[PDB]
Amino acid sequence: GSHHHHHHHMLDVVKGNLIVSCQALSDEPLHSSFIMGRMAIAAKQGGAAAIRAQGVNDINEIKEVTKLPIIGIIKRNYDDSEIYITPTMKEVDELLKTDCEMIALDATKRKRPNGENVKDLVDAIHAKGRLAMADISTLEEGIEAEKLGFDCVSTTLSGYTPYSKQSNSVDFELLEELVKTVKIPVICEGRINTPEELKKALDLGAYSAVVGGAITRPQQITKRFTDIL
Amino acid sequence: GSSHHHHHHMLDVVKGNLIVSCQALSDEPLHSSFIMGRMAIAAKQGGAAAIRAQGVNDINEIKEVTKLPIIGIIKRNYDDSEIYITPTMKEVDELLKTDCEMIALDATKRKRPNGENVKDLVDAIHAKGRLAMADISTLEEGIEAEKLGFDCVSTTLSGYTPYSKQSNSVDFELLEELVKTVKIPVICEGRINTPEELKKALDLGAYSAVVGGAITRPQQITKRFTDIL
Ligand SMILES: [Cl-]
Ligand SMILES: [Cl-]
Ligand SMILES: [Cl-]
Ligand SMILES: [Cl-]
Repeated sequence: GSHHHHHHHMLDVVKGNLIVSCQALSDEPLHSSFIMGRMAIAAKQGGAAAIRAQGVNDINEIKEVTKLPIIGIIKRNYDDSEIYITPTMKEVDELLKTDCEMIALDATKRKRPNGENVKDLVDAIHAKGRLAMADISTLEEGIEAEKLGFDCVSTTLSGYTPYSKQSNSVDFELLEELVKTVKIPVICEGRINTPEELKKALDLGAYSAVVGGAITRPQQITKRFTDIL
Repeated sequence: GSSHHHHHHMLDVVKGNLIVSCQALSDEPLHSSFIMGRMAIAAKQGGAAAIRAQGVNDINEIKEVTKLPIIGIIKRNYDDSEIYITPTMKEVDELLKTDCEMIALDATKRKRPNGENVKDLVDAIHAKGRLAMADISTLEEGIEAEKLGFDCVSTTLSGYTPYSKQSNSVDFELLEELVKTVKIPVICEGRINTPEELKKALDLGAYSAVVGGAITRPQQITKRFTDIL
């Protein structure tokens, strides 16, 4: 196969810049592709280089209304696994029907639904010429993700697996250690609340960083205000 | 002549608590009454005690979906005044057809459209049993606001009139001077970006405070992140 060549490529475009996660799941007040599209326009207008979004409907809306590069995921619970970020080939194939340039998945050590193997997911993503991002929780998971052929790794799941560091703040140590150790881009994602934390993540050698709720979850932002009173 | 009595009253409800301003004008990405309603629900769920909102459509939606106390305004440009926050009786009457418990208006020293005066607006608001908030820019405007019978004063316009302090951060100086001089509630509003600033406003004697864009304008929030890179 062949296709025409683009001047801009996603990893180059996000380097040194901000990615904004625009997510709102069914139990959140902004659950709506319409609203996530508007959040992404806001993000774009505020200088975001790319968007991370969940679900086919939100991804398609955001692409239409912003034309930004997208990291797409589908979050889905399975009865036979603890993994929920793009757990199986079913979600990969659903995502491949969208135009998102990168697909992120859980690349933890954990058993996937139906006994599926994360290498098969990465290979399917690459077979359609897309990029794969490994959402990890530990240093060793990042190492293995590079070995598996992921295009980049993200610290998304640190603090969201039982055996990873439990914290209410950014996991900067995992960031620094991944930067000591893997060659592929390391993206800092998880609990970035302040511009100072963002700048610190980049200063520590994050290739790029993702800010989510601190921009796109007004409930969370509001609670951070009311908590100090 | 009379009405049933309520247990909860707006000034008591906001005392020591957060008020969230949920506004998106026509040139802003979240412009939509539906969206502002969803933002207000998020704010409510994050602990906001009341909402400040703009326009009859957004006020009515927010009221319907949150049942929170509302500070209502209408922003409208007139060719014969610099004032745009609830400038004339026309806007006051439009607002009085909503259920908003408090109406805020520009209470600066500036000339209003059609040569109208602030006192007449306050009196009309009080004649329908509603509360009036004075958005001011200087200590002297706040002192006059109290004299005119406003129920409370807010520092909303400090730095948004040419004769007031020009600043890109909260005007704590004006807050402190007002608290020590006027007896009615003084509300801190304007450029509150961080929980630490909110806490400081209350610690300096603010009766309550209003946070807007730092919760409900994702473009502005995003720009504060990107500005640091
Ligand atoms: Cl995520
Ligand atoms: Cl939210
Ligand atoms: Cl306002
Ligand atoms: Cl915005």
